[PDB]
Amino acid sequence: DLADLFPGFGSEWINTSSGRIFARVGGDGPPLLLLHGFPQTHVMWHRVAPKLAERFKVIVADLPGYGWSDMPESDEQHTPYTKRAMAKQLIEAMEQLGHVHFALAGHDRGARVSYRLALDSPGRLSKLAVLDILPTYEYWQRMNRAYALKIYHWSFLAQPAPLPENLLGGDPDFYVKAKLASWTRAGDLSAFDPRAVEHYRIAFADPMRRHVMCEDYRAGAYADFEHDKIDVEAGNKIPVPMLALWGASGIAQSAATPLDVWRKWASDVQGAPIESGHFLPEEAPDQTAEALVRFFSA
Amino acid sequence: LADLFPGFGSEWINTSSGRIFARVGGDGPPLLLLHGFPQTHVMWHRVAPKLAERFKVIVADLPGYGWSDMPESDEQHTPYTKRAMAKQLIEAMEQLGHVHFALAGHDRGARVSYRLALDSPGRLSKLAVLDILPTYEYWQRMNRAYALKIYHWSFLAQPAPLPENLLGGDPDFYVKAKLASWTRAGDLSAFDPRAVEHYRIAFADPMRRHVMCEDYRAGAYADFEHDKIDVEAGNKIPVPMLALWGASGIAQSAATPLDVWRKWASDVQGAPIESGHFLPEEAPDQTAEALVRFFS
Repeated sequence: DLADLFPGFGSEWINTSSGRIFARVGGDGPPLLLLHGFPQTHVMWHRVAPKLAERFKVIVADLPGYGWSDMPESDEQHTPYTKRAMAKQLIEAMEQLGHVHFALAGHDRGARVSYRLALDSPGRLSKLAVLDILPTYEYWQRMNRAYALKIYHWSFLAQPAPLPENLLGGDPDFYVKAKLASWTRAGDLSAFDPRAVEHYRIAFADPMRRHVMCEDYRAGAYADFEHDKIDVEAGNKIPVPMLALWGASGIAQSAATPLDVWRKWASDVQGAPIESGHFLPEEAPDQTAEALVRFFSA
Repeated sequence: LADLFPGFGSEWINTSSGRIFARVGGDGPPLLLLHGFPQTHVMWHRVAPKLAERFKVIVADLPGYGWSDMPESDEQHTPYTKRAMAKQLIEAMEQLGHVHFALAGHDRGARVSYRLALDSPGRLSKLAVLDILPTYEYWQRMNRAYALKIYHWSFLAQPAPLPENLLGGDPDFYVKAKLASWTRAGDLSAFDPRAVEHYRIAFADPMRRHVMCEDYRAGAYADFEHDKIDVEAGNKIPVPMLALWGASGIAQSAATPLDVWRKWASDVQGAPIESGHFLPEEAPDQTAEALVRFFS
């Protein structure tokens, strides 16, 4: 009873070696892959992907393990939910469609996959936009009292299983709603289309989906940080022209000035704040869409 | 619920903020023992009888914990700040005629204890803190490693009712998880099952969990600000003090505890105990030994 929020978009179940990636696919022109983050699914793009689809073949995919994508079984190192792995799996998915070179915009966890993709396999990306993130390394390196309080869930969801899972399972609805709400500008759910919230809530209702989210966060604390650490200590920069968009009241701007940070990671980065909380494409769809269209159309 | 303090009486000590529950036994100089999170006074059940051979031992539930009353909190978590708990415990000791006493605290109770020593050092003959560094030091050393290790310092201090609602998701699991994961063994085998039942029952009460959260909210806000002012004015604890910490405890995950405490205390003695976080229960003999030696 989940709404179809991408009227006119097709649906694809893309097989990869790590499981099927679900995607809505619409538009035509150059391929643009949109990746959501937590605690969301591909439908968070539903307000901007139509605009995007006027100019691009828009592929709106659920991350590995999220939404209707399959859930690779994780391991002690949370390997399939490391951004490196997810990027490789999304690269595979895109190859299934014939897209070996594509534009990529990610938000939140999807943005982490995206900049990791761009570090690991920059030849896959024409351009990269990341929405309301700094690299995982930067969040962890900026993890002082103020920021540990702000993004407590980085520590909490990365606790060994089954601790987050057990607590999240008592009232999953509360938690997904709380995160959605608290990272918006308003502090409530009013930015979101209720039909979109239903998608998030239903995804969150599945204990396996929750586990995957924790795995994602577990990777975010461990391997993802390690991978980032290697690159930043090696001076490895993303060579792909990139856009860093962040919400003026989003999470990234709370750790540090986002463009300063990103210029350390990317040799060709432009940046813009958007008056918005974390959920740029739902809180600020027009502004987001326009920034992405302008960037990817250059 | 077992009586783990045979021969101790049980007193309800009135204060202006509510009743403090305490087991009291022994005779001789008063020694107040304060537990921490997520426990209650019975955490002292293995060490208290040895202390009671030489001291009047008051084994108190912190304000809001165990069987002590829960003062209503406020937007600043005032009653659950260590300053406010210290004040309430001083008042409770005064009700017993104890205006000058020895104090040992573990975890949250040790935070009350050193804040007590900073605020009202005339109240204390000697002080022992078990497996803590000052709250300021945990937050100042906040980084990736410590954020993951003491994630609950950020989690429990999130605004209500988020931790409350989460904790309510599986309270029996959480408290056993807290207890197990901070031990050397990594399971509950160091605890007396009857003590665990005490811990489980207190944590089963949502209002009790709320207070624990209020304590941690205090830990993140007011307690840190109070500590900062002492750091920034150079105030040191002038009370002879013993810092004990588990070789695999929380305190040493942040820094070398004795060198930390030397910054906070003029007269600090220190020793690592072969244990995780729950010194009196994992390492009852070594812990009691050190406390007796120190306080006598």
